[PDB]
Amino acid sequence: SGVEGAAFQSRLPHDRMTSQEAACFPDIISGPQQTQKVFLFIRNRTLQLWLDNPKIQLTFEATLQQLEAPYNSDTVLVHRVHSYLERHGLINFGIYKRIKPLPTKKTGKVIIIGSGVSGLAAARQLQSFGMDVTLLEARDRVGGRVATFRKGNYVADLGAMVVTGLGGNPMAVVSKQVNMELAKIKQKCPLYEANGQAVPKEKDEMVEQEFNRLLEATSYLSHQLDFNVLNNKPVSLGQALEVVIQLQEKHVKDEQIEHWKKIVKTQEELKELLNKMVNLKEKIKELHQQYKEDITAEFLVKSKHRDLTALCKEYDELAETQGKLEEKLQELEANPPSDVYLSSRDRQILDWHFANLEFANATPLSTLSLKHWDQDDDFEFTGSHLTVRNGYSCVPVALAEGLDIKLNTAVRQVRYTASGCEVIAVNTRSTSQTFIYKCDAVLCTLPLGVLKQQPPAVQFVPPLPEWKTSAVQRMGFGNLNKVVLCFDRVFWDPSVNLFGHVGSTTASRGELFLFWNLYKAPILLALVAGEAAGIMENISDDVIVGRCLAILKGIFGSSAVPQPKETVVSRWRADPWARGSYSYVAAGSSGNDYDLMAQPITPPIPRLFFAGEHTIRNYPATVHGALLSGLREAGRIADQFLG
Ligand SMILES: Cc1cc2c(cc1C)N(C(=O)CCc1ccccc1)c1c([nH]c(=O)[nH]c1=O)N2C[C@H](O)[C@H](O)[C@H](O)COP(=O)(O)OP(=O)(O)OC[C@H]1O[C@@H](n2cnc3c(N)ncnc32)[C@H](O)[C@@H]1O
Repeated sequence: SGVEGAAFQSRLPHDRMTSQEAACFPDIISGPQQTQKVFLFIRNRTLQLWLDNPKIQLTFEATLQQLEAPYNSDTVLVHRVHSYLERHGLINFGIYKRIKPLPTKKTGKVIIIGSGVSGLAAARQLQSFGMDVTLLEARDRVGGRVATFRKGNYVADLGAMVVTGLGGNPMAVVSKQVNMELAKIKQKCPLYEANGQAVPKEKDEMVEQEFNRLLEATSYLSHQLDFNVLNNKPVSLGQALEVVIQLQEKHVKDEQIEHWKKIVKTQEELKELLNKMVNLKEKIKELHQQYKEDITAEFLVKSKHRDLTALCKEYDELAETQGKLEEKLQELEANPPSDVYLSSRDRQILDWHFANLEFANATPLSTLSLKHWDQDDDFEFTGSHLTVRNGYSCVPVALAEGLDIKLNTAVRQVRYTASGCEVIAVNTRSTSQTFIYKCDAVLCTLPLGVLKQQPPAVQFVPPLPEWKTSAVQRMGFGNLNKVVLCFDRVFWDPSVNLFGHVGSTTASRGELFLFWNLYKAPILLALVAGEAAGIMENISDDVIVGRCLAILKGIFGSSAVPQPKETVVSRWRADPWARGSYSYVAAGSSGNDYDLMAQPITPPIPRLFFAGEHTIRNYPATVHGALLSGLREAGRIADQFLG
């Protein structure tokens, strides 16, 4: 299944047309189904040709010459399919050698705001389409939220660092194009408690099992019993989790109650039984006395005998139905149900798993939409997640090649009229001098964090619509930070990619809870997630680093941990060019807000466009999502201005 694989790698069903293809090829969709079969084959085959060699441009001509008969005879259809694929960035995207050098005459002018992955991806596309494009970037470097620290042989990512599975991932293509080294993340992640001692394999698995069950329960509660609203307020994942925990505690307490009652019932039956036995002893004494007096005794002794014995066919008979209780009793007082749902130490380990979830969503669980937080799960790529051994920055740096990028240029105003656009920016090195760039269209890749800024960092004239600002307000924008510790010696286990630090309290569960071992040099990356992320930004590097070494010394022993030669600490929330790490579906929002974020603003025809991780519903908060949003917008714009 080569062509079938190509469709999959392109996130398309290999045996049916998509709604997009239906719209652009209505004559094929509403026509002979045999022609559709031909369409899909041409499409899947063209993708395969591109994917088999993503370093060279795939021309219409080369596609035609490589298609087998009878396909290579339907010249017009092939061109229609090749043009569509190229326009929408499914082929000839990223970085590749052009065999068809760009035309000197550039049509249309578009200003891209932001030189991150989405802006860069869109820039390259628009340029290859022959448009005049200039990127305005506030920072003194490209990449935005993909940021790599490089000094000597030290390499460490302060922004994105993980690639999520290559099957269907556009980054699989870009990876090949820029020669970026990826390493699969080894699963083993040992956990250490606050005292530094390792958590036994048993408990680790037990608690992780509960975590999974707890999450599965919130999903049931949400997508079955429709428990998504309470007191007119939307329910958060954090909220639901604490409720499911309470129920577990209730159940445990109920089984404890029932058990104690079995004990008390058995204890009462015994006491009462012992009491009638004591009276039967007193009744037997009444006989082992009296019984022995006269001459008719040959009949009086017989009588007193078959009488005193019958009272033993009664007594030791009770001692029998007594041993069946002392047995039942001791059996119960030896097999008590769980005393608690989670021991104090168990709850701390569970909180480590919640912190891990707060890391992934870049936000405290109490802010996540119970119903939509995993809204995009159905789009995950297949395969092991990987890490970028040589620094993720190699991607935006390569994507910037040949582009007209203006660094240290912060945009402050965006004007858009029915007949043109004006973008006003200022030199960040001398806020005195401003710049005024005229253009036909503006592509805004500003982070959701900057769009939410109050007072606004950049002004829109006219101001953005209410349906856009409302969506910007509902959507969540998280935070996550890292501390880079550069040593001259490796004191950790080189075979382990990650290990966790279990915090003491629920509130600080995200503080330096996870350490990563990913590079050539002796470097460790520690994460600060959830509530701890924003708070820790208020601590100086020295103090935060010291707390790290304290954790590390507790695990590997002091004297084993030398002072770091180099350290880097990120503060994404305080970073004015980001104001956070990435978006998350907030309680009260939904995946639709991502679609609303993608919508262009048009007074008589589309003028203001949007790209970025926050504008792509099926791939939010990721580098590939940023990439795809950029490819998407370049297509929408070329369609408007080039036809
Ligand atoms: C901050 C951050 C972000 C990410 C991560 C860690 C951290 C600390 N990584 C993770 O820990 C996540 C892992 C993860 C695994 C699986 C799924 C999801 C996540 C991570 C991860 N994503 C991922 O796939 N794998 C990852 O490993 N992210 C998120 C991505 O970095 C992010 O979604 C993506 O880079 C967004 O790119 P965009 O182009 O949408 O935004 P940005 O790069 O910020 O570009 C905007 C530009 O605008 C510029 N700018 C601003 N204001 C102005 C102005 N006024 N004028 C002119 N220019 C301006 C600003 O400086 C930027 O250069």
